[PDB]
This record gives sequence, structure tokens and C-alpha cells, in this order.
Amino acid sequence: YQLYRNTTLGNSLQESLDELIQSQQITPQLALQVLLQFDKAINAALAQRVRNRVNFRGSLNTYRFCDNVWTFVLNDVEFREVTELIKVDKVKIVACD
Amino acid sequence: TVPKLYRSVIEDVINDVRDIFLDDGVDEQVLMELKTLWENKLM
Amino acid sequence: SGIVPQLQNIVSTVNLGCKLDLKTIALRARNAEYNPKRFAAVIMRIREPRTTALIFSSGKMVCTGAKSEEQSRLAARKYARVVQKLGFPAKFLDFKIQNMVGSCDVKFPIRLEGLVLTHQQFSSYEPELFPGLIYRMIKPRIVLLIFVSGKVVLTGAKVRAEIYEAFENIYPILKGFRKT
Amino acid sequence: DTENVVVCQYDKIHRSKNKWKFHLKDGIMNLNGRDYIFSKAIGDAEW
Repeated sequence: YQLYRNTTLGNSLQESLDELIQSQQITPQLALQVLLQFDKAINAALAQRVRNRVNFRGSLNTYRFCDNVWTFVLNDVEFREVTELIKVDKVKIVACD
Repeated sequence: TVPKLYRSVIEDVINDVRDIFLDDGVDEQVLMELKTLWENKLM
Repeated sequence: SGIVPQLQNIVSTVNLGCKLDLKTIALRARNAEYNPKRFAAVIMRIREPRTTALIFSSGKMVCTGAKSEEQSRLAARKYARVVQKLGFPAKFLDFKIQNMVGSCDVKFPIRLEGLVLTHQQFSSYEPELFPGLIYRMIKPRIVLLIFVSGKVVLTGAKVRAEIYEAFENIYPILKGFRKT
Repeated sequence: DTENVVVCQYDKIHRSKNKWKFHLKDGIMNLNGRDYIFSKAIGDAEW
């Protein structure tokens, strides 16, 4: 899943790659190959490494489901992780199966 | 436990693309620039 | 009875009159679900009136959940306006209420087994399967779900009068089986 | 500053009337500018 590319981790990577592409230090193909390596690496690290639980509550503003992908938008949300509170006015959630 | 995962992933990715850079004829210095650009953007 | 059946659900249909590109609608409209592999229609909801629509690529649509004829037509008009705004030349042809559901309480227990034994040609009652007795009224053509609690559901109506008429018909029959 | 986003995979999404419950996993979140991660996330929302 090329799911985790638009994350801090994934975007910083793409931006770094584009520069190198811009200054002609690497080809687009090589950049693509790096992203592919990133997908395998982030996916693998998540399932095997991280292992904590989170909880959230809020009001659902919108939902969409197409191509087996859910896209939500919650308002006034409260993300709960043992060590307490994370409050946000708006959060967008994209989820693959 | 998050900066740790990121270091972990950056290391793995950098290590895993080294040969590709080499096979492409890209100087290993460029690889290190990537890691640097990448790590600093995180900050 | 000073007992009045309350409308709980209405299903209506309407023809927008033009073929619809469902993928486009599912991707651009809010609160939409589209999974062609499981169901061929887009499922869209709105909050006022709070209802769910089923939109088919043919341009025909089903509107559900409204509690009044006017709410049903309004809701359908909104769904049609959403589709309209996404760029399709939607019309609003042959709107029509297809089914109406009502419910009420006679305020007293009922001898179901007794009712089904004497009304074998209109009802069926299998407690282990479903706790409610199913009564298929002929006039009007309405199906009622009767519970021992005294709660009653009426469905199958095309118009509000059939709901009221069916309950007026069943009330004296039910009094005949009150629990004392 | 931040576009609060959560990118993950879903186990089960559930709804009753206007009550939704989300059963999520393997997610990377960026809330208020900070970055978070979870193996599992459970949420509730009214529509």
C-alpha cells in the first residue's frame, strides 16, 4: 500500500527526492525505486514494531467509500492514548482495507 | 518511541537503496545527501 | 381509539431522467458510498430531512427514512439537486411514495396464540422464529406485526389512510384478545 | 499550521442509525503538527 507516502516521513522523503531530481543528481526512476523501498519499509515497521492502542471520539462531518477506501472528516475530535489528550477541530482519515 | 521508528526506517531504506544507487552509477555521496535532506526535513 | 398510528418510515422513488456516472458522484459528493462489486447503486445520506437514498446509474432513485410525505419529497428533491450540481441535467419525474410504515401501542397485552388460532387465514405466528404475530390484512392490503406487549407495526401502505384504516380494523380484533 | 491527517488501514467500520464506530490499525497521525503512531485505533462519532 502506497498508503504511507503522504505522511511527514513519506513527504519529507519525496521532497528530498524531487530536489535531487531537480538538480539532476538522481533520475525519476531511481526516486520511484526509493519510494517503493520506503513502502515496504514503513509497512513492515508498523506491523512488527509499533504496538500501542489509541481511542478517539468526535462528530462525523462527512464520509465516503469508493474503491474500497474510506475517507472521513471528523470535527471537534479527542484522540486518547493512555497518557491523555490530543484535541483537534478537524481531522481527515483515509483508510485502505 | 517514534523518533526511533523513523531512524529505524531511514536507516533501513538508506541501506536498502545503496546498491541501486551504485548500479545506477550514482556517487555514494548523493545517497548521503538524501539521508541528510530527509532527516533534516523531519526536523 | 384516541390511539393514532405514528408514521416512522416512507420509501419513495423518483426518476431523474438521465443516465448517471456513479463513480463521479461517489468521488465528488459528500456522504456517499459506492461499492459496485456488492451493490450497483450509490448510497447517499443527508441530515435534513434525515434520509438515505439509493441512486442507480439509470437515473432512478429510491428515498428512504423520512417520516412524512412532504419530508420524503423534499429529501428526494435535495438528492436530485446534489446530483444536479455535480453537473448532471437531472429532472424530477414521477415522484411516488411506494411504502409507508406506522407504529403504535394499544396499551395492553395480547393473547397471540389465541389470535393466530382463530385467524389462521390472515396470520401466522411462530414465537421461536420471531416474537411477533404477522397479520396480512386484505382491506386495506396492509401487513401488521403484533406483539404481546401490545405494540403494533403496520407496513405496506401506499397512502396514509391505509395505515389509519388498517389500525381501526385491527383494534377491535385485538381487544378481543386482551390479557386479563 | 497542520492538516490533521490519519493514514491507516481499517479492520471494521460500523454504523447504526447515525452512530459510527471505527476499528483501525497501523496508522500514522499528524495532529496539531506533531506525529503519532498506533497499531490499533478505536473511535466513535455521530453524523
